[PDB]
Amino acid sequence: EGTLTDHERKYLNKLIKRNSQNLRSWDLEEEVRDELEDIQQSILK
Amino acid sequence: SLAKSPASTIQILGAEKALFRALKTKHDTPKYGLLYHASLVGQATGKNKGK
Amino acid sequence: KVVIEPHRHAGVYIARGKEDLLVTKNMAPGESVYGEKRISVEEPPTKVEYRVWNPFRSKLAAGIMGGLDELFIAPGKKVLYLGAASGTSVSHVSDVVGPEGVVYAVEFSHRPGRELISMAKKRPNIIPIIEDARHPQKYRMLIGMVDCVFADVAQPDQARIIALNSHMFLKDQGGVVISIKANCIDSTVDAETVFAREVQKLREERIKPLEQLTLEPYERDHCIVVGRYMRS
Amino acid sequence: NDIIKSGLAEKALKALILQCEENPSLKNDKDIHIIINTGKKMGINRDNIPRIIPLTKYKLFKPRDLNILLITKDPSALYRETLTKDEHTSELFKEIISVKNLRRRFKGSKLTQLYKDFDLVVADYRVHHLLPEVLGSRFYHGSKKLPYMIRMSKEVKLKRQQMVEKCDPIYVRAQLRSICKNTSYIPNNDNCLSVRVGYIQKHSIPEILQNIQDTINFLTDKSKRPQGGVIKGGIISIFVKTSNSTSLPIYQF
Amino acid sequence: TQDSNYVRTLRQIELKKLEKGAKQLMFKSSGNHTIFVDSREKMNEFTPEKFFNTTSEMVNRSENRLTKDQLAIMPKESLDKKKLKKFKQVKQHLQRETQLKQVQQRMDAQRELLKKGSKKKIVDSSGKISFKWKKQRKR
RNA sequence: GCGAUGAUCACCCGGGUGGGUACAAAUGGCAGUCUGACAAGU
RNA sequence: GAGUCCCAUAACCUUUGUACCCCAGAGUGAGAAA
RNA sequence: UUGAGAGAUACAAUUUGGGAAGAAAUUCCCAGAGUGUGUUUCUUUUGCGUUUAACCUGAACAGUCUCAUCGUGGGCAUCUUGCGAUUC
Repeated sequence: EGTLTDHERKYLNKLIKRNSQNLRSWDLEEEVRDELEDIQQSILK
Repeated sequence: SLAKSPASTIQILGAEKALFRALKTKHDTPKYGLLYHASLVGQATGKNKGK
Repeated sequence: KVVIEPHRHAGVYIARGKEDLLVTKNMAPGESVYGEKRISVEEPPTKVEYRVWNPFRSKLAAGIMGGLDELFIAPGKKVLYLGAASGTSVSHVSDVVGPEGVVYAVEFSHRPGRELISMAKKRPNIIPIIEDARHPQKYRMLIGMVDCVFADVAQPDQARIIALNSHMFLKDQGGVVISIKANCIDSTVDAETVFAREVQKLREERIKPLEQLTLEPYERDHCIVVGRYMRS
Repeated sequence: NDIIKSGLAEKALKALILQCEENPSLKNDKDIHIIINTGKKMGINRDNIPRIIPLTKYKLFKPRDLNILLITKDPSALYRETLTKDEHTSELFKEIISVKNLRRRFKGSKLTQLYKDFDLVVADYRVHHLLPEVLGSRFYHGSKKLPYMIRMSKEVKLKRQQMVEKCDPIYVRAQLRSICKNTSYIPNNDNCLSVRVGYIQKHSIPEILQNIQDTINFLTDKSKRPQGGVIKGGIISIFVKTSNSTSLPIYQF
Repeated sequence: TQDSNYVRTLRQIELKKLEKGAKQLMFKSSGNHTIFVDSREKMNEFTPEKFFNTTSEMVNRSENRLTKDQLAIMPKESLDKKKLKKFKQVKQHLQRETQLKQVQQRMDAQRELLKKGSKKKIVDSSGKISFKWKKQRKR
């Protein structure tokens, strides 16, 4: 109903960090993606 | 699947064990496979069977 | 164990873990239609078998990896798959719709068609229609109204094929997803120019384009156009 | 830079320079050496190949100051002709000789005469490994006249291909200038190490102290490998001495 | 002939291994994704987060862009390194395949010289040697 | 109201992990289907 | 030109499913119960 | 040192949206654009000169006979030290 209180928009938005925190573990780090990107181009070509 | 196979494969279709052993160990390969039991191959004799 | 996780679009999963792949639930467990790897995971615990979706084999899967905002294909929806060469991609579409939904697979060439029929027996929710997509009037009986129209037909006059089918069997505000191969349409000019023309032709046929996505690296010179059928 | 700040280093150098003046036996001693006691074995077999330590602040010597002997691959006609003609290297070398000629002409007592006449010996890297047989023991114990490897030209060797033989005089002069100004060391599979840091009556005490710190920084810096960063695990103690004077400590851990 | 047979068998195995492995791996998409808006103003105020209704860091994930409502035990580094290993492994299969392919071609070229016919050795300025056969029909 | 016609003699938190025997299935793996223009007669 | 003749009509490994098993084995040999 | 257009990248000033944490200002994280400068890629306009250029093809290797392949002997370690490839 779009009746979120100031507190309602805080707890839900805390969950955004919580679940997004879980996903960044799967997402893998930036440094390895630098190597993975180079390997991917060589295999794809 | 058989239709798309070349004639060489059909010759040695049933002798994969001897074929791939020989290929990897640099030895002579089989020449009859499963076709050995065809009547025409039986009529031949000596080296003519391979031909 | 592999941690299969949900995806944005219902009926699609990702077998996240070590080897992460795009994945769909198997309607007919215990067998693979084209030898794809199958993953089973216990969930409270009962194992549910899952099939891998290879983007390089299916252009629709390449759309998922690209991040298409809206897919009208979803569980419990009727889908009209034009250019269903075989069960390579239709089976996964059959997985997404689930038992409640149905998939209308349309094919013309006879040799892949016999492959399609042998797959349809395993999947009850797939209705194989062996007919030319250029004349939808022939197979009008076997097809009810369809929430989405997916087209992988690689023909120069494909936009006409979508219009005739969309005018006939697509619901108002329904789905239209088209995979475009620019080489078939015009090889002299760059792919971007060809795609612009295809979007324009769809607009003339009362299809509003929503988004467009290039399929690299999965395919070269390809893109998927997603639109909505606004008859009004 | 703590070594320079420490007064212990300055007083020892003052004592060393003074007592060389006083003691007749040390009259011929001219060079200053530092003895470094590494905590752990270096583990490098002595290859007799000098390793250059860059001294940034001060230059120990210039090529014009020293007798330089150049040993070249046979035939030496190309290298001798090119070096002797080019103005930059026309007057750089006291003598240019090939390996075969050096072996034939100089033997026995003549090798001692060659040792005295020349202050620096440089040789093509291709023929460096042959010199220990030719030059004899005298050159190859003590490290005072140990030959230095130099490269005639910037050409490189590629497998299954033949190197083009060329002599680049400016490159050879550049290498020799670096060799003279920068001090050198030789690895050995033991704690002790000796490095020249100064020359009596040429370098003031502050200059010698700076050279010592440059030596320590280069030898301890792991980033400078494989030439530098050989002294792993820190330095237990450092001394100073001439050839015949004893080790005066300048640093102790 | 047997040497040609042996190397081809090795090359065929490597090709199949490469095909199986590449299927296991997942490749991130690199393609343009345009969106169409009817109004010029809707363009100027367009924001990816608003259109996808998702967090900005969540936007950049093409494979799985999860809207906020959907948002609402192994070390990661060990998982990450092992992931790099599989990607290298498929690449090593590719490098072995090309090396075997080049080796087979040189053997086949030598075998053509053994066969009957009239051939002339032609050497280019680069030094590459090739054999050109005379235009004679085979009996 | 006994007996030589035979007495006695893995792990973890009600629940989950570990090990063993037999059979069936797998479009799961090993695993990749030989060569390519001459031969025979007068 | 060339190993059918070491069952590729097969063996082995892995996954899954079904049904049973967690005492000794040339088993021991006078105790058990009170 | 012609004109215009598109893209990428480095830098400087400045700005859009989302999130947190703060009474607001404000603080942080994330995604992003246009402006000026410099570099770079491509597309084409104009001025001038110039009219052919490259490759293939006919009976186009071989008396100082040519070439292939398998062997033998020697040189190059002061280095072509030699890949189921062609070191002399």
